[PDB]
Amino acid sequence: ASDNTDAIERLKIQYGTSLVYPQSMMTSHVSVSPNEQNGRITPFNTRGAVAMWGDLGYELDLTKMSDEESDQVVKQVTEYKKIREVTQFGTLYRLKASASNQCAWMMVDSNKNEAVVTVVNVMAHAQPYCTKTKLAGLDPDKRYKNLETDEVFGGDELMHLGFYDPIERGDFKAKMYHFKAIN
Amino acid sequence: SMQMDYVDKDFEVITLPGAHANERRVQRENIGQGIKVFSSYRGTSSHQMNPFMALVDHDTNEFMGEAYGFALAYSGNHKFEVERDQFGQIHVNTGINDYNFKWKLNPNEEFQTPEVLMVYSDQGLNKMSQAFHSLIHERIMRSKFKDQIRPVLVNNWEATYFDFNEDKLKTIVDKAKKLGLEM
Amino acid sequence: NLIKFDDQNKVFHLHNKQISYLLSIEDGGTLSHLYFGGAVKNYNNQLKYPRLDRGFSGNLPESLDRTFSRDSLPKEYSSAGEMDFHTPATIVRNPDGSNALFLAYKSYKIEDGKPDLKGLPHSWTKEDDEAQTLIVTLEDKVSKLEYDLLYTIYRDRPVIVRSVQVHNHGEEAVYLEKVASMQMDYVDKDFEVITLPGAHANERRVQRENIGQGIKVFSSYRGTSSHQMNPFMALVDHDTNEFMGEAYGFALAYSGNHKFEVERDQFGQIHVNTGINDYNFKWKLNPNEEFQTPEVLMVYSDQGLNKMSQAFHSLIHERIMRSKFKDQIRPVLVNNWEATYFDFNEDKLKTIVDKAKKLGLEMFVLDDGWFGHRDDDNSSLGDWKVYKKKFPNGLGHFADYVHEQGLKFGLWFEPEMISYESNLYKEHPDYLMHVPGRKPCPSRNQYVLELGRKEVRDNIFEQMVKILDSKKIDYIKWDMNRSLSDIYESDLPADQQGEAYHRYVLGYYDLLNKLVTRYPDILFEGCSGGGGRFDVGQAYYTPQIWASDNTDAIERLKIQYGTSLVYPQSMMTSHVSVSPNEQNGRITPFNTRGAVAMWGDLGYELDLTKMSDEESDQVVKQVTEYKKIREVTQFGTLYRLKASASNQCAWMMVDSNKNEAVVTVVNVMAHAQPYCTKTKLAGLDPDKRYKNLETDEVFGGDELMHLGFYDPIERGDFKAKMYHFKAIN
Amino acid sequence: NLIKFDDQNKVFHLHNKQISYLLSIEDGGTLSHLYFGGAVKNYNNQLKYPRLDRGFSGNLPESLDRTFSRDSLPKEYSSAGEMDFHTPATIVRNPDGSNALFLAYKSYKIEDGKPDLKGLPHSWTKEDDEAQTLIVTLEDKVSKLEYDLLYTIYRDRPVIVRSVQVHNHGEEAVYLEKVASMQMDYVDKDFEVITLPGAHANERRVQRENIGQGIKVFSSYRGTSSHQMNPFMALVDHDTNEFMGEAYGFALAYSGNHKFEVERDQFGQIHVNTGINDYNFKWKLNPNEEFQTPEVLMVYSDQGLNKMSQAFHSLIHERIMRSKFKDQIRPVLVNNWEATYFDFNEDKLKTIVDKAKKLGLEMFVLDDGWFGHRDDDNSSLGDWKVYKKKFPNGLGHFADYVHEQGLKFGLWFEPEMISYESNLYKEHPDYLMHVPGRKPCPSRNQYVLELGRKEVRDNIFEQMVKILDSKKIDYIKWDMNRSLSDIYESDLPADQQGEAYHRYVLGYYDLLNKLVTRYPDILFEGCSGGGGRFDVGQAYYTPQIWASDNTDAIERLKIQYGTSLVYPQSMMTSHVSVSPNEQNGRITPFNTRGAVAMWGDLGYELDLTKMSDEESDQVVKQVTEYKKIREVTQFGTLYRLKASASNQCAWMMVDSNKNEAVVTVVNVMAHAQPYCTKTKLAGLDPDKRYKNLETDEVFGGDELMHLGFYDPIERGDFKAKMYHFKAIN
Ligand SMILES: [Pt+2]
Ligand SMILES: [Pt+2]
Ligand SMILES: [Pt+2]
Ligand SMILES: [Pt+2]
Ligand SMILES: [Pt+2]
Ligand SMILES: [Pt+2]
Ligand SMILES: [Pt+2]
Ligand SMILES: [Pt+2]
Ligand SMILES: [Pt+2]
Ligand SMILES: [Pt+2]
Ligand SMILES: [Pt+2]
Ligand SMILES: [Pt+2]
Ligand SMILES: [Pt+2]
Ligand SMILES: [Pt+2]
Ligand SMILES: [Pt+2]
Ligand SMILES: [Pt+2]
Ligand SMILES: [Pt+2]
Ligand SMILES: [Pt+2]
Ligand SMILES: [Pt+2]
Ligand SMILES: [Pt+2]
Ligand SMILES: [Pt+2]
Ligand SMILES: [Pt+2]
Ligand SMILES: [Pt+2]
Repeated sequence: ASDNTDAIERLKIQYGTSLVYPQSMMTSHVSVSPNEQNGRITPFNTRGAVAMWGDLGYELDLTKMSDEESDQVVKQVTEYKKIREVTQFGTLYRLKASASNQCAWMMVDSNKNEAVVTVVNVMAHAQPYCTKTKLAGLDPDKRYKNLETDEVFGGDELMHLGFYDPIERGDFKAKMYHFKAIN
Repeated sequence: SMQMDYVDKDFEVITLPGAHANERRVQRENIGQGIKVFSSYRGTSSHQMNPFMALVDHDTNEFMGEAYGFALAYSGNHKFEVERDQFGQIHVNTGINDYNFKWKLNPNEEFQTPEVLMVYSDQGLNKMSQAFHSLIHERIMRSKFKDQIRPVLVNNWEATYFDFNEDKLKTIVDKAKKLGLEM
Repeated sequence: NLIKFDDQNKVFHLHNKQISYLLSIEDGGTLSHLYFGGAVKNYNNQLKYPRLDRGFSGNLPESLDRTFSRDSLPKEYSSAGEMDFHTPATIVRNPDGSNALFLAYKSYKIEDGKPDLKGLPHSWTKEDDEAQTLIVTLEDKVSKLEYDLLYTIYRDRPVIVRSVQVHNHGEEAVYLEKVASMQMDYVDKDFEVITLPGAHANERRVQRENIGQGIKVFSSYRGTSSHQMNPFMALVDHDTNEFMGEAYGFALAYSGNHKFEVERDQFGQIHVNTGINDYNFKWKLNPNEEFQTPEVLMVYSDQGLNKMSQAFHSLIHERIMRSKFKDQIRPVLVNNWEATYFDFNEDKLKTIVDKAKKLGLEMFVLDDGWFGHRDDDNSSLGDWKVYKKKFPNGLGHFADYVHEQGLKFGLWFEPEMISYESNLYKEHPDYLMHVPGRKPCPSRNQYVLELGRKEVRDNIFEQMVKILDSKKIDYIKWDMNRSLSDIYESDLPADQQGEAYHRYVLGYYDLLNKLVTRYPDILFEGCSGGGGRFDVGQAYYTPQIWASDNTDAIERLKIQYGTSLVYPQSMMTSHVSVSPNEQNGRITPFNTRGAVAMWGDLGYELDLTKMSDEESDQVVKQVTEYKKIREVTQFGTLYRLKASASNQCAWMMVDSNKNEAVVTVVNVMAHAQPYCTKTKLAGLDPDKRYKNLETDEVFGGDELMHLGFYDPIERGDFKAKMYHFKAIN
Repeated sequence: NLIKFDDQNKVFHLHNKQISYLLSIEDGGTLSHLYFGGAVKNYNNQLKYPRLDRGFSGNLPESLDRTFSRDSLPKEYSSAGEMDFHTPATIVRNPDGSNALFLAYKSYKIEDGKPDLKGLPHSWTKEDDEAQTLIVTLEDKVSKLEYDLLYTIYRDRPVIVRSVQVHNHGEEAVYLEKVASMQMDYVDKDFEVITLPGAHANERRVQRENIGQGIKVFSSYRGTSSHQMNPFMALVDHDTNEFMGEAYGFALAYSGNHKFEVERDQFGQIHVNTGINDYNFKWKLNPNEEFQTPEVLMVYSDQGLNKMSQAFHSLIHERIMRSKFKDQIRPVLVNNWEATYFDFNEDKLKTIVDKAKKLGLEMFVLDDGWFGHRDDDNSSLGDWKVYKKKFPNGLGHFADYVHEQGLKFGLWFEPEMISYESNLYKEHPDYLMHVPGRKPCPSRNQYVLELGRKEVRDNIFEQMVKILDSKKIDYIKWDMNRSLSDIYESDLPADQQGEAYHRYVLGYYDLLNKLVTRYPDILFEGCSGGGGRFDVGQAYYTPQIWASDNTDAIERLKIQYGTSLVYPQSMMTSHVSVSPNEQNGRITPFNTRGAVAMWGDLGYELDLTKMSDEESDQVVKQVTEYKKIREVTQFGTLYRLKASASNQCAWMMVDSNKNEAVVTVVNVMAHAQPYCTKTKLAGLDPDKRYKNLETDEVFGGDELMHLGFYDPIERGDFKAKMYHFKAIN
């Protein structure tokens, strides 16, 4: 998609790219920090999450990685392998554009049984406004389990009430959600 | 490849300008009397202006409102022209850029233009993008891999640049295997 | 099953197939607002407000938990003295001189239907099964006050209705310096705000603003809902228009002083209050007494302003207006005001009546100047006896004549007012509202009556009964031509003078309710130098209102456009008037004055007498074609199509079965090199086929809505065209 | 001779070389606003308000002329009860219970200089000849109240200062329910309005809005001027910016509840009130008493916001600030708060003192935690005696140590506050502001003192004097860490509880004035959880104020930018803090934190003893360089060049001779593919030649202002660059 592999600048690039092109058609790699192209310092988790929008790769010297990072990779990859059928090939919905201070998107499988959501916060403030993220592409009448929390919400809930984004300190943070329809 | 003329439409136009390491930011403008030109002379479709354009209502967003999408199926010089004329009418051409273009058509020969994909959405940009995504993925892409999960790969470029040889790479291969990478 | 309480999570849920309203009981019994919008089947705590220690946002009494604060929480209500620094919903003055009130959740009840509001207009139910009302009770354990918060939801409307009732259960009196009808707090919403400001002869333009940090106030201190700012407000998404997007409408059912407050705070939250203006408001609530606020109508739309408006139209018309005339077609009338002013007599009237009958007009309204010695606006208000010089044989004689010609008869009154030069002021000087010892300010050289007092109200009521009891008046135009400036009620203790504004309105409601109740077969039309009192509370009594003294076709476009944002079109009257316009001097085609006056209930305000046979015929042609469409134009679903600012204003009405549509398209300025424009319709059935009754061509509803049709190119300014579509078989 | 009265047309004209302010006496002795802006030599009645009969705009008592109306006239002031429906400058409550007031011109005086305001901060003069005050008196003949409106114009400033004094010349008491310091009415002006909203750790972002019909309110109920809305407002043309276009600035010299009201009315006119907030304000004015309002500083700029800000900066610094330190270079100090919080004792501090000396710092300020038994923020407020366990040899021992190391010594107090866990509360529980019978609301787990009571103030004053009389304390940081929530003054009668808010501010000002006058050699730095009380009033007492608890380099950019809108940079303090930043987690270059902190009065707030050699020498460098430029940075004419939304924030200072300029440019976000940017300068002499002291290259003032220079392209977020130019010969 771009020689620019900064997590943050990639947000707008991948966002615009998604305007026309399916996400399976763009590739995104977790690169080093500070970023080689612009010098930005970003969380490893953020680089991962942004790079899971496209086809995930790694472009950095795996042998010069810290144990902390080696296992970060092992985690990212292992989790990506669980969700990539939905992230790579699901109906894509853009939720928030980076100018809002958040960029958020999500993928839903063809049956509306599975959805993967990502929310990225750009700038932090000493005194943050509360934000909600609302979803799209779900079935109003199905019931979805947050696989992390085990709590369950109707598709109508997730589309109308949405949920509070967790308030975190620090620039460039990401959070990811995986919902699955139950019986 | 096509021309389209609207009467009594107050559109804004969305394109995807950018640069190297800075591709495809969404841009959205008013359409004034005169000709707005989005194009490339670079012999490629280019970093600086993607061969795509959308016409939307002033109130259209990601979830609501009408949008016309135009995508040129061509990887060389393109020219998108958007003209509001003396009578308020909006006139749109798209095709191979005419800059240093002059094709000798001899008797009994033919000339085929690239085609342009036109998409109409009645409910926002997401829906529009989604029809491009579907058409591209299902009726344009011919790769046998198009419906296959893409491998989680490691590319050595930002890792070692030219500074590498075989043994250096093998060690990266070994770290890759341990991390769960596929390519 | 419209309203549920979850005693486990302490969440109240009002919902039907359209809307959901969610509120909860937070820490320290604080009533929190969770959500209002599209319906959801369930709630699972996801909107629980985030806990964060926010600098200078203080905490519950005795609490050690700094992460929870009534200054940051989104709430259903608020008061002074609770550690909250938004503009509070309610402010109470205690005997010790403090303004402290701390309301905590006490209990709730869920009832069928909705309770009546004493002394006040309100929406209602026909069948109890059609609505439920949640009443949450908050209390202050110390002063022992109890606030009842009412929430009504109808089964089939996207409407929540709110009001407040305050109860003093203590040993001593307390003063209410402010009690809002509702508060609503939003989180993470970026809204624009729509209001309808104006002036006399210039009512209710649509204004749309961004909301910045601070407090935006829209209000009236005039003692009336007013020409300057209608008691309406909507919060909308930046992208919302007539046809798409979120919109929240708020309509206060009150005719006095209102205050809408929209506040974005330090945390980007949006705080909204609405109720009686607290300007010079101070209600003495004695032990064991109660205070009921006017109610507010809340509409949620998920598809643009037209839909919002229509829900308001339907509610007002079906569940508020009580007039037996509300479902009945309104007479094409002629009013002698602009036509002759005070210049008239029983025999010149008869000539107007005669011309009216010939033009097919259905009613004749007699305007100002028939009573007292009313030869101009400098005397006689308060003397509601026939002016014999002008009706030698008495008014009943003249009314009989009108009825002979086959026309209904209408009469103008201004019962709230009094002139220095009147028999009333000579007999009862103290009936005139002033501050004892201060010369009151005149307005149109008249003054206001102390309607707060029963004896004043009784006097007017009996004068009017003397006129009306023989049932020769079929119609009353109740006018009101000045604001209140000298605020006092002479029979009240000094410490109750803060009750004068609200008492005036209550007294106005009492008197008006009496007359309307006593003469149910009289068509009441409200008036206040135009639409100076055009509100939902007025609808309850009078089914139609004179929209504006401005009768210019072109300026009525935005006045009527704006009015239709809240009020059904059958509630606004519009009259074909003379050109050049009396108010602004504009020159307009007679057909255009017609077309614009057919949006409201058609009438005429021009000297039928001095009229050529040549244009008399245009009037016959207008009246005739109006009788053809008026069932649809008056009561069909209304869709605004284009606003004046576009250089075109367009609107249409569609009947309930979507078989008939009437469309009007008015062009404002002509251009030497004009752009082609198209008009597309709305509210049709995609699968029906409609015949244009003028050309006989037939089009599908899908065609009429997607494709539209070209507006004909015409030379000249201020031009109109009408369309009539009927579904075929 | 700056003030003239033309007794022919009844017009007052205040003028100098820069500005004219015209007001007139209109029909019914109505004080009318004509004009404020660029100076004009004469006036010839060309702004007499047009007469027109406007519907529902009533007229003067006893008047027959309907074309004149206090409801449409642009005025210098207004009250409830005069047939005006704008929001009134003043509302009075009379014994009869009414809110009637009808002010009419009575008399005027002209004095040299300007009067001191009793109990209040205010602008003043050194020489009488530098100002004239016009005082116009208006009277209600019935209530016998007299309103004095003061207007002061300085000979050499684009400023008018207004305030009000109310006199009760009657027999009975009256209540002032609202009294604004000024009202200003514009005709045919399309303004936008700029204010400085914010929150704790997020003060004073610039905000700029359209003005719609209705009332926009910027205010505070917190008992302080507040974090959330600074008491300042500016009206500008749509096209006005930092360098061009007209701007009206309004700054209220008051540190309590303020209310700024901005109303566009039904006739397009813009109506502005400013003064003490009227929320729970009700002042009992007995016979023969007077009431003085704070004054408001009005500035007119014909050429952009910088020029406007510059006139505020000059006036505040030269004719408001009284500190003997106001013209003295401020010390480069280290404050231990973010360094150690409460976790410290004497020896820990001494080591910080030692590191300070080595780094070139000039002052050590001991922050919260040194007193009572203050181990955290849950106790001890009110106990202003040293905490033995931490300073076993007393506080003077430690102060002696700081002085022996060559540093000045500073000390933190929070004189207004009390904890439940204190000896003060155990000995005088009634000193705690609350409404008797109600548990008061905690904030940061503390409560407010009843500062309206002399005996309360005396107690704190005597406590602090014990400590300060040693003269070992060279500097005081006066903090104040919560808003007022429970409004009561236990010594006032019930009917006087509406005086609590304002009395508190009077008490505050009185206590502060006492201390500041008694210790003229102590540098006082104001603070209120950061910039929670950052106003022109405060400036009169404390020559510098801690701008914000937010010490992130990046967020401080917008905070300091907005602050600079009104306040001189020497009046705000900025400290280099740790990274990641304690308040928001942002990671910033050390150099960037320095550069941003050199905009205000430079300090350090981080554990100097835990610094890396790399950083120790960074500090040594910063301090050494700051000491070279601080005369220009602290006291030069300030010019803002770029606002952070551009992705750069840039500013600069120029000395009074235009011989020396210090410029700073900060880039927020980095991009892989950067656009080239130029920075152009301001405030230089076009004809002088300036040397870049870093590069030794020389450029004309014209060059630097017109060509500017390229900003260097750097990778990485949050970078700063600094320039120092000096005129050569
Ligand atoms: Pt993830
Ligand atoms: Pt930000
Ligand atoms: Pt949805
Ligand atoms: Pt939905
Ligand atoms: Pt839904
Ligand atoms: Pt839609
Ligand atoms: Pt739409
Ligand atoms: Pt929905
Ligand atoms: Pt929408
Ligand atoms: Pt035009
Ligand atoms: Pt339709
Ligand atoms: Pt349709
Ligand atoms: Pt359709
Ligand atoms: Pt017609
Ligand atoms: Pt000038
Ligand atoms: Pt200029
Ligand atoms: Pt200008
Ligand atoms: Pt520097
Ligand atoms: Pt950027
Ligand atoms: Pt940023
Ligand atoms: Pt310059
Ligand atoms: Pt210059
Ligand atoms: Pt120049």
